[PDB]
Amino acid sequence: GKCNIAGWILGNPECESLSTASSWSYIVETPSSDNGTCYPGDFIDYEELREQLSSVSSFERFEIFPKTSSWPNHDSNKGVTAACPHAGAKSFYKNLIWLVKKGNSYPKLSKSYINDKGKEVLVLWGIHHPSTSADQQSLYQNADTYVFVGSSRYSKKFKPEIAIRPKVRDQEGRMNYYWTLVEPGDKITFEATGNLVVPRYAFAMERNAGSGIIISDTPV
Amino acid sequence: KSYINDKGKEVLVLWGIHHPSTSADQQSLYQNADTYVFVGSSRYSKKFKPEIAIR
Amino acid sequence: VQLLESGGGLVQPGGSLSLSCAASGFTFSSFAMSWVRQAPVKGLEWVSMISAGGGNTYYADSVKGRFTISRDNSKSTLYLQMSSLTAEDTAVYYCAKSDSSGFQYGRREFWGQGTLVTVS
Amino acid sequence: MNTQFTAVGKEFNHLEKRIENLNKKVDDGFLDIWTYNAELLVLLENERTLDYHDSNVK
Amino acid sequence: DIQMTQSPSSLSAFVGDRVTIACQASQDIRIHLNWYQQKPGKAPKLLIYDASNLEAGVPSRFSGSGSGTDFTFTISSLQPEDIATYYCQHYHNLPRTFGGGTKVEIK
Ligand SMILES: *[C@@H]1O[C@H](CO)[C@@H](O[C@@H]2O[C@H](CO)[C@@H](O)[C@H](O)[C@H]2NC(C)=O)[C@H](O)[C@H]1NC(C)=O
Repeated sequence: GKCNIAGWILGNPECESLSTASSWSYIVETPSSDNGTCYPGDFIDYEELREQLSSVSSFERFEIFPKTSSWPNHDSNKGVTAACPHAGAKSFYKNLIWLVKKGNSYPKLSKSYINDKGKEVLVLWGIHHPSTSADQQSLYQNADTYVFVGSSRYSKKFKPEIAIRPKVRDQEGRMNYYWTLVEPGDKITFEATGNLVVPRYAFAMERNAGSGIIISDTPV
Repeated sequence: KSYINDKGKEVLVLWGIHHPSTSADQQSLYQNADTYVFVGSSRYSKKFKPEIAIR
Repeated sequence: VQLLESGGGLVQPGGSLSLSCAASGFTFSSFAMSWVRQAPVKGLEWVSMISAGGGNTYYADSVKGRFTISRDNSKSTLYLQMSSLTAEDTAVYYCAKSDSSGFQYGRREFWGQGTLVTVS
Repeated sequence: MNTQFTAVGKEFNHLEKRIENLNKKVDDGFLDIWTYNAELLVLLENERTLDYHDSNVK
Repeated sequence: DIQMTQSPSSLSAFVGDRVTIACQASQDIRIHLNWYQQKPGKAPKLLIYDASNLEAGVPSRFSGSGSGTDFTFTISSLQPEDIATYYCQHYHNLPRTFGGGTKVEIK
């Protein structure tokens, strides 16, 4: 409908009403679609993700890192923004958690998930890039942080870029979105001292080749 | 600095980054020994950091 | 979140009865749902499960089609229709939220309080 | 004619214009070939169908 | 099917004592094991998932470990509020199954 793929995958507050099919033959977006990446930022290799998802023989969403039990040392409730409102309230993406310091600290974070069930798993996460050093102190406390993510195939260290940027959807900062696929038998790990937005939901799937995306107002 | 493109055409903006041969050149030209450059728009956002080396 | 069960009560041998579970506090349509049975003799066993979109079902082989599992996503309600009831079907039935839309990758689930079905 | 299951459309971003233009080049090339060959095939077959019928009458 | 064996069927200990139970799979189930606490009159509550990952709101005295076919559950030093039947459940594949449960009494 009105959502684009990034909205649907990230869990834009307005894409919650969309139903989920276990298999898709092709993907349809309307030309009027304009819901995704509500917190301004880049979605890396977005076109490649869109291509991979165009046809799926089997798809399921599951909670990869449960919101209430996975992060006892971090605050998983204050992670909201006016850029992604829900019924007028500050909110955030349904499939992601923006962790912030608990009390006055952000203990080093370390998590993993083992994909031993047989489907490939799409894992998304993102990185917060605060407008200023005051926001880094408000949200993470650790002044100089890094984020590290990896698997047997993926390995990347990220470092936040704090700067005042032009204001978009009232934000002077940015949040970038990254993703990878975890092949069966492998594991994905996350490590951070701040600025990491973590998945709570992830998608298990089996892909088909040869389909695509149609942009149209033609009814289904 | 900033520039607002409110006139209706797209504007091509070019800039560049100097990467000195040595630390002595960094002192001669900028003084600040550890610098960064940041450039951005609603679509573009990039922090750059000089790579000093003898090439 | 909240899962509330109803139906149950006394059914003769044979016959049929409809059980149901109303859900709130979560998007019903986002998760698979299932039924679990607790007998006074056999501690715990699974009865049936249905995927979030209603596209896939699984039944215990102790049932073999004797019971039908279905959903109404618009009303956030889970149903179990049991037919041809026998003595072994006396148990407390419970509904649960499955942590995945597709069964296979769910890890944890939880139950609301159940209802008692007596066959006599 | 035996078409394989395919997907024609492709999506390219802000900095992939050369590829997008390559994709267009490919679609345009195929379009001109099929259009030209289809028009000539039909005209050639029609010429012969009509002569065929005239031959049978004779 | 993979049928879990749980032992003892009943355990009793005094408050402050250290309490553990064991459970086995008939097949290697990696770590796809849940532990539940069933207080009388209540649906079982999940305490632990993926063999050792403690669930939200569960007191830190609860723990567990294990892999493959051999699993354990502990409630550390026993409190009177811990009277419950504890159950071993796995989700390696379908059907999901449960062990018989261990009734833990306190005195
Ligand atoms: C979902 O998409 C709609 C657009 O269809 C967004 O609404 C626009 O928000 C901007 C910024 O506040 C306004 O200037 C526009 O006038 C709004 N358009 C309409 C039709 O209301 C909405 O904010 C998006 N929501 C989320 C969570 O991303």
